[PDB]
Amino acid sequence: FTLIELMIVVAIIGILAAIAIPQYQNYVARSEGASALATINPLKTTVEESLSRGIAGSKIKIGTTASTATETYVGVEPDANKLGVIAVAIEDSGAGDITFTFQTGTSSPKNATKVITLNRTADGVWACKSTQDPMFTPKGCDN
Amino acid sequence: FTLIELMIVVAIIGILAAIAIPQYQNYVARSEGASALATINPLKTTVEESLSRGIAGSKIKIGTTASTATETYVGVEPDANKLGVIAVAIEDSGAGDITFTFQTGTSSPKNATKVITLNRTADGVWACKSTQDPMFTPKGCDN
Amino acid sequence: FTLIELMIVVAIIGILAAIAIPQYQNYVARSEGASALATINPLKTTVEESLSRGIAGSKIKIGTTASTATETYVGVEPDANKLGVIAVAIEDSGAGDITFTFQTGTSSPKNATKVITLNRTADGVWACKSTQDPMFTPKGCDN
Amino acid sequence: YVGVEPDANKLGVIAVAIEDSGAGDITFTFQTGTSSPKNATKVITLNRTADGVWACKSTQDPMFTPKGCDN
Repeated sequence: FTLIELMIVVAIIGILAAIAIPQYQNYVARSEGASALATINPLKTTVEESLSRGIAGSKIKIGTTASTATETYVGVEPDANKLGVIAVAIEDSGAGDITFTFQTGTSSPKNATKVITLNRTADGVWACKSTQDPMFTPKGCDN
Repeated sequence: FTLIELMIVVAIIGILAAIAIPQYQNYVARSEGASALATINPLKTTVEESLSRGIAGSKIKIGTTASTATETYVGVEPDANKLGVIAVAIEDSGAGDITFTFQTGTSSPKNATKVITLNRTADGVWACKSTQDPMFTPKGCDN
Repeated sequence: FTLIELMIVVAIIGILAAIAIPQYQNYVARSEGASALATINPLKTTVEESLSRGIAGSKIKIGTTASTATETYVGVEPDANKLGVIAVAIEDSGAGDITFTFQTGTSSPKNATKVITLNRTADGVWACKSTQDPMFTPKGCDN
Repeated sequence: YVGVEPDANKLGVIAVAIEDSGAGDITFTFQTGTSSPKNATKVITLNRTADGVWACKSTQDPMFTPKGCDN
């Protein structure tokens, strides 16, 4: 062994120890929101079916407790998605809101304690809102 | 040659022979599970299609033996993924379970002999479970 | 200067001239295959899109000659990767094969003149094969 | 099979024995017929825990132990 090889190796080590690293948080922050809505959107179909068939609101709940000719139970647990929690509460007058609240022990720091919501007016119009940042909100709701 | 250069080279060799090395097993242990579910999830689409079209269960199998107007064969071999083996067995009553068992001759030591499963209730609800550690289980199932 | 220092230096030189060197060929032989498949896998998406949209096979080629409403040209040159050459030839009946042939003037000696292939059956099943050694074949194909 | 003989280095002998559970230890034992008197019959070792942590130890004197292990 000589000093030339060792010095060249030391120099190449320092050269390699210079690669830059860009940001990688917005990607996950957007992927979380792209999944939350994709998971909590289909419930509108069951809500509309239950409201148009004949049964009134309130009885519409979540979980996995079978179904009957009076109450409706969509086949998803309130904590099926480990990213957050889902909550539904349809009033007797048809108006209601299905909300998804991000959990702090699973979701990302930016999307922590944030809430998305889909509301149904009394006449029968579906709107949606969220509390996340503008760049992280999906391309289907406001803020 | 002198003793100064040789001693400096020997000292620099010992200095370089001190770089620490962190852990690198959890990465592969999690990547294996992230691929297992991603590979064995899409079969639910074919299962639901076969159960809703008209054909009964049981006949639903795996492999590559073409298809007809009675039996269904999803286009994947039982050992397509070298990490483990897939097994499906839908009962005549619709209830069934698609399982993925990790092999010992390919999978990692931690994820060896572990089994993931996706079950379909009689009424028509999809659940999933696994036997891996909590930190290695994907963010879509329990333990 | 004395003889003690010179003899000690000569002895330390011989001592240092005894470091062993392990093998380092399998690493590159496996890295080449890990890159070949990673580069030539995504073409299946474009193949399936072109076969399901409406246009027939044959017209599907490679290079960079723009696109139109009849022919498809995936944005990669036949020699984009300097490790080998890519070749696609989809038949009119949908069946085809995308192959990657390693070049002798760039690839390693072990992975020289070897060929990987991804075939599409007539019914619509994707299989893959290779001609490399068992230990160098990726964990997604046979031999 | 790593491409090195168990006695490639004439200063000592190498020994590896990885258990089925992943835990193992790679050791280097200095020989008396080649190594120096001070570094005679001494053993260096690199151990791998079950979870996956690499540690190293030696039995040489403090001043002779390299700057990457304990004693």
